[PDB]
Amino acid sequence: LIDPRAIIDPSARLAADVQVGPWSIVGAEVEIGEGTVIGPHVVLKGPTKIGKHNRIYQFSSVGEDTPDLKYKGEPTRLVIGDHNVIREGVTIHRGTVQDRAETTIGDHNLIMAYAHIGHDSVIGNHCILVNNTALAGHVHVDDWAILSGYTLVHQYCRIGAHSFSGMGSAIGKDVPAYVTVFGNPAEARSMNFEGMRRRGFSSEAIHALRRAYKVVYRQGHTVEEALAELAESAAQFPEVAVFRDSIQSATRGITR
Amino acid sequence: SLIDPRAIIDPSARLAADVQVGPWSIVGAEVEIGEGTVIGPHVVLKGPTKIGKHNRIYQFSSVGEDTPDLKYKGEPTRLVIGDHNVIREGVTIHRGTVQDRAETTIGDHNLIMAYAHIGHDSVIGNHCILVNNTALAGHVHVDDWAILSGYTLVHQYCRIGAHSFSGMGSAIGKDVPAYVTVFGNPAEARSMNFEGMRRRGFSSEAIHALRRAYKVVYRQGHTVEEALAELAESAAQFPEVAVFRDSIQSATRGITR
Amino acid sequence: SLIDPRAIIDPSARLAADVQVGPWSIVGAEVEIGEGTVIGPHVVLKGPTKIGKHNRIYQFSSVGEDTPDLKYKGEPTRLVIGDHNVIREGVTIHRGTVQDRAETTIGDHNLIMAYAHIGHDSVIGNHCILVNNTALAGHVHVDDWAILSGYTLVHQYCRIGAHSFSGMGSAIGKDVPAYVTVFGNPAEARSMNFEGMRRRGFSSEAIHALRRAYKVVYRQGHTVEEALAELAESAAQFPEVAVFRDSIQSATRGITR
Ligand SMILES: O=C(Nc1cccc(-c2nnn[nH]2)c1)c1ccc2[nH]cc(Br)c2c1
Ligand SMILES: O=C(Nc1cccc(-c2nnn[nH]2)c1)c1ccc2[nH]cc(Br)c2c1
Ligand SMILES: O=C(Nc1cccc(-c2nnn[nH]2)c1)c1ccc2[nH]cc(Br)c2c1
Ligand SMILES: O=C(Nc1cccc(-c2nnn[nH]2)c1)c1ccc2[nH]cc(Br)c2c1
Repeated sequence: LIDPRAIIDPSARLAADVQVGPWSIVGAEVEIGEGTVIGPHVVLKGPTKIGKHNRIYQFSSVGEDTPDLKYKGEPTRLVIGDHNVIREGVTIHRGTVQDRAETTIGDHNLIMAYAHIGHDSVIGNHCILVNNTALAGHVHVDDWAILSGYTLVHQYCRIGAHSFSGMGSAIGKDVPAYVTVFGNPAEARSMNFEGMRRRGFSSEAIHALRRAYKVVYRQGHTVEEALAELAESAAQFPEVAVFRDSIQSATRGITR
Repeated sequence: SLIDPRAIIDPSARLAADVQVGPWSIVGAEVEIGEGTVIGPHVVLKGPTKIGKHNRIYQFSSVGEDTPDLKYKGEPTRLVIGDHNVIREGVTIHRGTVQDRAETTIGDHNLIMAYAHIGHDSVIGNHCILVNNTALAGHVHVDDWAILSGYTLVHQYCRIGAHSFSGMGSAIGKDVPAYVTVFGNPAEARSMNFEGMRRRGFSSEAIHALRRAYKVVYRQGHTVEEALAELAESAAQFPEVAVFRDSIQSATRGITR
Repeated sequence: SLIDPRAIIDPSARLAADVQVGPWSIVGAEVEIGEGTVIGPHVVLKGPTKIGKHNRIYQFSSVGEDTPDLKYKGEPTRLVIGDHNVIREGVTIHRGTVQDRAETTIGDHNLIMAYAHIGHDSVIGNHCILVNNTALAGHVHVDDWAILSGYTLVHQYCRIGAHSFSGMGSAIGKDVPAYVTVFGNPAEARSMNFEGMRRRGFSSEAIHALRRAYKVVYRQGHTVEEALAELAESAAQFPEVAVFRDSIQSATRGITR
């Protein structure tokens, strides 16, 4: 299962069932969980934890140091959950002590070829990062978010649950939950109604969220005005609280 | 020896005369490689895949991987590559899907530059140039002599017409007619590839007729049906204009405007 | 030992005594590596290439390949890289073409991040940062301390001035004067890199003179030649203004506006 042309550092820790292809490097302090398949020509560096039933494709560099000059070799980590697919040539950097010293990925994420997950980024669950998507650093991607091909995300930006970025988008401000954004610079267009139907949202939840978008984007309310107007919608629908919570946590302004 | 002993050749792989395979390359099951093809070092070939003659594939390329667009792959789905193609460093080419074509198809004399992506069920003709990090999302048709400049992004099902040209960083969401130049995100028509026509040995007559054809379609408020009617006479005189007319006719989902 | 036994070292290669080469790396014929340099695993070095001292080259980089540019027909051309450079994952650097000076040149203390592309005949100075997926198409000159943010695209023959800055996703088709800040596709001139200038310790007087010089070129309706003639005075007083003036005077592709 561990190909004999692979290099497994002695301090690495591999569960039963783990496969490692030829000419891959499982570096010092790299933990891998049961059912995970490392392809050929993968470089893993630690300290890193990889969970269960993950698949990591050739030419990926998972757990290197950020080249960002504000990192100076301090002990920082990367954690990856379960049932993720990391495709060809993905780069994933460990955290920096200036934040939480950890880069974090949840479960059931699909990270397509040549995607870049910068230091200190947090990815939730059931996210899709399409080819060459780049998180510059300290980027938070909530559950079910889809970033289309060559989406560039600026440092510290929050990408909301069920949000969608069009291909070649450049995101400089928080994207609220459910919002669809396009272009360079990114601008809000609508709500991810497909994402909501994928979730089996009641038709009352979807109408509540359709109206919630109007209150924030199409009624000339300021962010403060919107948040108060949404309070009752948010009380009634957990799905609208996700939206309101995402705008409330947007300390530096939302994508318009 | 032409086959480096550090490469992994599957027993079902078929290598023709004068094929070279560099060290640490994988030639997987049902991969066929034609006469005089050079596989670089650190290349992953996955099948079922048919590669023709006098191709060159550079290091860190993943040729014939399954699309990650489906959670559960269909099999068998094919990749077909013709002759005299250059595939540069880190290029990804995905096989077809059982739902659509079941084949990703590349013709002859194409240049696919570093880190370009050719998505499942795409079709590339002959003499095309995909510059660095060009991405064909899926079911993209690129006709003969098209040039896509660096970091050109193409949406699913879009047709890139013969002799067309995309500018650097273009995001293409609708068909590009033959000969048309497009720029920006989202892509906008600007003119025709007059430079390319001259390098192809197009008559000044053909080039003048194609200039007029551009104005008929884009500049004169015609419906497409009206544009097709207005172009019929010029298309019958010039095969070069027929290629333009046919790219407009075949564009069911609209053209880049 | 410092050379991994799984690395390929061409017998013509010249390595200083403390050079490290990781496993499954290639040091090709006529590649020279200076003292203190670390080559990671899975690196492809092709020559004729000279690499200086205390460099670091990461996995999956292709350093010294021929350009795929059709104008290159296999002529003997070179790559020269200086000292204290960092080349991150998957970087591509191509040798020169005889049509220019048969050399691609990189100075010292440069940071070239993952999947950056340095095209044939490019000249990079000292203390430059090319962020992820920056692509220099060919014959691009990047002068000292320039910062090109992520996915910056540079057209052939463009010059990037000293202490200039590009925003993420910039598409530069025209020359960027020294100190100027550009953004967008196509790239737009916004301001000067005042945070760069202050971090580097430029004087308040030089920063004020550069602030006024920006107005002269961009905001007084002067033609390039009229602005150069108006810059004459301040350029004689402040070396920094002369660097600015010179970058406008040396422009081949017009200046980013
Ligand atoms: O972009 C993709 N799908 C998609 C589906 C619906 C709307 C949009 C939309 N609208 N505006 N910009 N992108 C986009 C897509 C899917 C799979 C891919 N694989 C590689 C690439 Br590049 C890619 C791109
Ligand atoms: O739901 C998707 N796209 C979506 C959803 C809502 C509005 C729009 C919209 N609006 N204007 N243009 N595109 C688009 C979707 C689903 C599965 C996918 N797999 C890969 C990709 Br990219 C993707 C995208
Ligand atoms: O940009 C390229 N060619 C080209 C030629 C003529 C007009 C234009 C145009 N005009 N406006 N936007 N792009 C573009 C080009 C050629 C070779 C290359 N190799 C690597 C890269 Br990135 C690259 C880019
Ligand atoms: O672009 C980056 N940083 C940056 C810093 C300051 C201003 C701007 C700016 N402002 N407006 N447009 N771009 C941008 C950056 C830094 C590190 C990275 N690592 C991977 C990627 Br992609 C990346 C991108």
